[PDB]
Amino acid sequence: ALTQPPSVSKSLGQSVTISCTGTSSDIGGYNGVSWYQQHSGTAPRLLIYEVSKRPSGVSDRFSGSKSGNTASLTISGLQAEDEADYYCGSYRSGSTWVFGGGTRLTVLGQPKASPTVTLFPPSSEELQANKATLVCLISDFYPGVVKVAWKADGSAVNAGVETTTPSKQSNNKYAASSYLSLTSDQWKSHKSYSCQVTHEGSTVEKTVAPA
Amino acid sequence: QVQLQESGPGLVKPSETLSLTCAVSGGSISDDYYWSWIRQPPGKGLEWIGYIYGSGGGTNYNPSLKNRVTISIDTSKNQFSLKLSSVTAADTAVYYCARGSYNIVVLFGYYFDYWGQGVLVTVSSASTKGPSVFPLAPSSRSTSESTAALGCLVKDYFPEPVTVSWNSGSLTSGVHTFPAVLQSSGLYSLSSVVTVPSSSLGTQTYVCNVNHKPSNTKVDKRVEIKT
Ligand SMILES: [Cl-]
Repeated sequence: ALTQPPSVSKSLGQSVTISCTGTSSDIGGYNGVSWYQQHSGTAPRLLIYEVSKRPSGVSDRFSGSKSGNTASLTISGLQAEDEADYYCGSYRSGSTWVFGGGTRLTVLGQPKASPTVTLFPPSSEELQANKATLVCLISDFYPGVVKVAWKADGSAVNAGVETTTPSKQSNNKYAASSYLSLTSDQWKSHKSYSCQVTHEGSTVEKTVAPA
Repeated sequence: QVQLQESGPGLVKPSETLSLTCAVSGGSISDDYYWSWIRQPPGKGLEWIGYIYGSGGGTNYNPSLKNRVTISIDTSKNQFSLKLSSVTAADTAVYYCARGSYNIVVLFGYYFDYWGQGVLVTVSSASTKGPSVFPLAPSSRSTSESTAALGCLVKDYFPEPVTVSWNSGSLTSGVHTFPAVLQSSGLYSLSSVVTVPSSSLGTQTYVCNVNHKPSNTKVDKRVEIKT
């Protein structure tokens, strides 16, 4: 299709240029390339149209150009907010449309942040259904990588765990959650369960008990 | 102002037909636009599906799908729609509608200035399941002085998505709804928590409003101290 690098990485405050290589039937056939920003879980947003034009409300940090059959998006003064997938697209001769494959932008240099860990025990009502779910909510950390270890009376629990891939919060730090699915009998047969979250060499351990 | 609003089932059985609609407000579907559909399979890029032209109704589709695609306009209702027949798991994707705007096509082509919110359509033979909602009783230890965290667990639903609000949308500050986890069972679970003043506990009621449109289910779960 239109060819973009799978990823680019730059540090805070730097500029980055993303290329988009097409053909003389699209990028080189028209002054018609457009660029889109897409944050995870939301619709693409138009940044640039007709190669270099910006809609009102789009920051002047975004600019576009082309040379021959290759278009380029440049982003100056990189901020954490700019992390996203970027897509070029163009009309193509014969009344069709083509997108580039997308480029994921990573912005480095952001401050480290330790996770907040919130651990809830099972509810009375879930227990009546002979089930017990322990809910370990992990928030406000950077970079977006954590390791979770569950314990029952201090011994490692491996079965019944599901942990999500971290996702960015509105404040550009990350959140994740881990669930331990047990039977009610399992829950009641231990003195305590623990969710231990390790990040950048430090660990936060929270414990709950049947009480 | 121009808004594109998508609707349609988020669960389609294999070999059946996917149908979505895009309701336009702030402008006429009859105007000179390329009313377009675009999709995004999980972890893949945007893919053009096709368009219908507002002033005449002419269509053109992606040849990879031209066999299976129909795009239509309903002038009353001010809408356009997508039908994709004989679907397979390859058709699982977020589907977007968008407005293609142009000046002189042969010189500048056109571009997508307004977009629908996107609808996830899952192609699966698995059946719809509504969630079970459980309270997560207040816990003070991990929050600021004079506050506590409370929440609700939304367990075992399919397909995505679930949305959560608190006290009918009247409580918004301090709310954090986490992305869903996928279980080996094929069912999803998520949690939503809110941080509230410890002072308010016992007097102020806290209810999480859980909406699972795919099962036409809503649960309003009151969250209180454990007894
Ligand atoms: Cl906690």
